[PDB]
Amino acid sequence: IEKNFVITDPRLPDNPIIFASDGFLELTEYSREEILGRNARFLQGPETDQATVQKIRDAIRDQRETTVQLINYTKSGKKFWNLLHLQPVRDQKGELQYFIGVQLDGSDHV
Ligand SMILES: Cc1cc2nc3c(=O)[nH]c(=O)nc-3n(C[C@H](O)[C@H](O)[C@H](O)COP(=O)(O)O)c2cc1C
Repeated sequence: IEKNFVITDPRLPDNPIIFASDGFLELTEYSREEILGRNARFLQGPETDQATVQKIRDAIRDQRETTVQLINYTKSGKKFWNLLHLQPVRDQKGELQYFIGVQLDGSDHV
């Protein structure tokens, strides 16, 4: 059902994006080559609430699922409310392997 998402590898320095879906590319206006290997915080900007960023950081540290809403920015500077859902992905041994993040732009752009 989920069309905008990325997968990150927390076993690599700074938990970089290793896969971005076409929907994510379309939402954010970036090309794959522009975002593969980067941490997803490039979506954040001036009006992104630091309290919420902290909550994300905590859930990642604790390796648990969370959902937050925060201001993000497309490549051209456009703001949207991202309802962001994060899910840890463990391997067959129960060791953290990836995180999946699903982005939903809850902003009516009519
Ligand atoms: C899988 C995944 C997807 C993420 N997607 C977003 C996102 O869409 N927008 C956003 O602002 N942060 C996103 N983040 C959060 C940032 O990557 C980072 O974890 C957050 O800013 C907290 O860490 P920091 O204080 O080092 O910046 C995502 C994190 C993960 C693991």
